[PDB]
Amino acid sequence: IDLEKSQQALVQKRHYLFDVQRNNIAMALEVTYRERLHRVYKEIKNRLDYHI
Amino acid sequence: DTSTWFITITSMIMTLFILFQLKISNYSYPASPESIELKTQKHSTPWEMKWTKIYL
Repeated sequence: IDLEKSQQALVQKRHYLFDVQRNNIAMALEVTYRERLHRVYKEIKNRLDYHI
Repeated sequence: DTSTWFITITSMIMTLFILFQLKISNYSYPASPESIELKTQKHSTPWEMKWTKIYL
């Protein structure tokens, strides 16, 4: 009994953490694209603030 | 009485020690039965360790 569940324990463990590695890198590209759209507004706000 | 001459019994004693080494050789020791329970425990524990290594 204890070695039958030892089969099934590693097949629910592995598919959870192999999609966490999908989504831990998925957030790494959104927060570097959201900060790409935001920064290009910041360095054109400096010229909208300087000449006044 | 003080009997004599001895050519008798002593050749009929070593035929007897083919009998007594036949009967008493087929006996059973209670202790040997406690030894076979020990090796069955360590084998499945290593087999579970072979299953734990099949996990790890």
